[PDB]
Amino acid sequence: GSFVEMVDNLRGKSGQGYYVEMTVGSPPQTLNILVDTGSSNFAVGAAPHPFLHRYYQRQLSSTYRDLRKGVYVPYTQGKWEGELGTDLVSIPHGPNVTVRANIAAITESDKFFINGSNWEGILGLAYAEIARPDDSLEPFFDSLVKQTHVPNLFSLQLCGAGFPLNQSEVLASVGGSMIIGGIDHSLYTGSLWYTPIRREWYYEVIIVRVEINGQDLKMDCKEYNYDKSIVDSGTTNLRLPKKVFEAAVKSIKAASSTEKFPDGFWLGEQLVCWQAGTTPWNIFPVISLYLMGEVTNQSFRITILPQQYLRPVEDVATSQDDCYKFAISQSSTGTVMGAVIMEGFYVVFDRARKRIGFAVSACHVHDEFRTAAVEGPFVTLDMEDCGYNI
Ligand SMILES: CCCN(CCC)C(=O)c1cc(C)cc(C(=O)N[C@@H](Cc2cc(F)cc(F)c2)[C@H](O)[C@H]2C[C@@H](Cc3ccccc3)CCN2)c1
Repeated sequence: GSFVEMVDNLRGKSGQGYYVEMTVGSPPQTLNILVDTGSSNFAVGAAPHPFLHRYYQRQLSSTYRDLRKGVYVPYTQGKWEGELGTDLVSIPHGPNVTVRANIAAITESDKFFINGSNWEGILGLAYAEIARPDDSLEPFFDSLVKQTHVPNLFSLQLCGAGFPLNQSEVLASVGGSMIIGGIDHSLYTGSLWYTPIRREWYYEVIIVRVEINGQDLKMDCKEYNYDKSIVDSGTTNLRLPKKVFEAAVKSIKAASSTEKFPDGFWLGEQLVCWQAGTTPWNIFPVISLYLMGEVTNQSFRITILPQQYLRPVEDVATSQDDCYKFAISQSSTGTVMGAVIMEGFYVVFDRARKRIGFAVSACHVHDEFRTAAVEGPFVTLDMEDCGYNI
């Protein structure tokens, strides 16, 4: 591991998001910031809010510059409105550099901030094409690269605990690593496999085959990427296109048929509980997603365990049972490889080479009988036809 200063710099959990500490302004104002590969705006609370115990105070920064422009960002979830400006930004446990970046000062929000998440802003790591108001508002990472010698690459190790973290525990626990400008080899086991970034807007990829316990879901591969497939640390669940979700759930139910679960469970709404330590991991199937490789006609697969797709939650009675929610949801906007999927892997966002790498995470949760995997190569034909065109 060659980036010790950035190892273990993340905190949080899949259900509330993973955040990194950052400073804004002069003198520096410390804020916790949501790491989001699914959007492209850097924004921070800048006014009192019931869920914020701190916020960006522009009048206290000598380096604050007002852009005299409003900004509106609607996510799938919530939304916020703010005021554009620029200021000096640093990452304490990151590259030892300070850059001038665009910052949206959040003045109004709805269903955006999360009670108890301990974060006060968001770091959109995707491309300018999806930045608001438009692509002229340079994303933070683009600024970082243009202004310094930091390599145009970052990598994420999101670490799920495999069990519930109470409010005090989640504040003291290491939630992962964001390596800015490199790849730290102590964060994964095995080899890194790369899939092409199809287009530079979201981190878009192409899925070419899906298996549930080795059984081919057998859908036209174009269905898996309808209307796109993205890697998104800012969304908890693995979200699948309506038709794919319906097929996947039918197959996961069939594989786990020795136990009957209520419809509310499969809807990702209600928790299921087992007596302490008795969770029947073995009755649930592994899920394999095959991704386009960098070599013509070649693919590789990433395999996740139910320890990734079943999300640990505290029992509504705080008892001693081990409880979970089904972390796979239907989508109307394409496949979203969310945080619960990223928890099984070390993910390399290699912007410079327009590719995303996957390797088994040194912190993925598993059991003595099964482990997550990244395996290849597989001969796969016509993978370009798996991509959706509007
Ligand atoms: C329930 C609260 C959020 N949450 C738990 C904690 C992560 C989720 O699992 C979740 C669920 C759904 C259905 C959507 C999003 C969602 O919209 N996430 C976005 C980031 C986010 C995190 C939060 F923490 C609260 C929020 F407002 C928002 C992400 O950028 C998402 C936005 C999408 C819409 C978009 C497109 C282009 C540009 C901007 C936004 C595109 C895919 N990425 C997030």
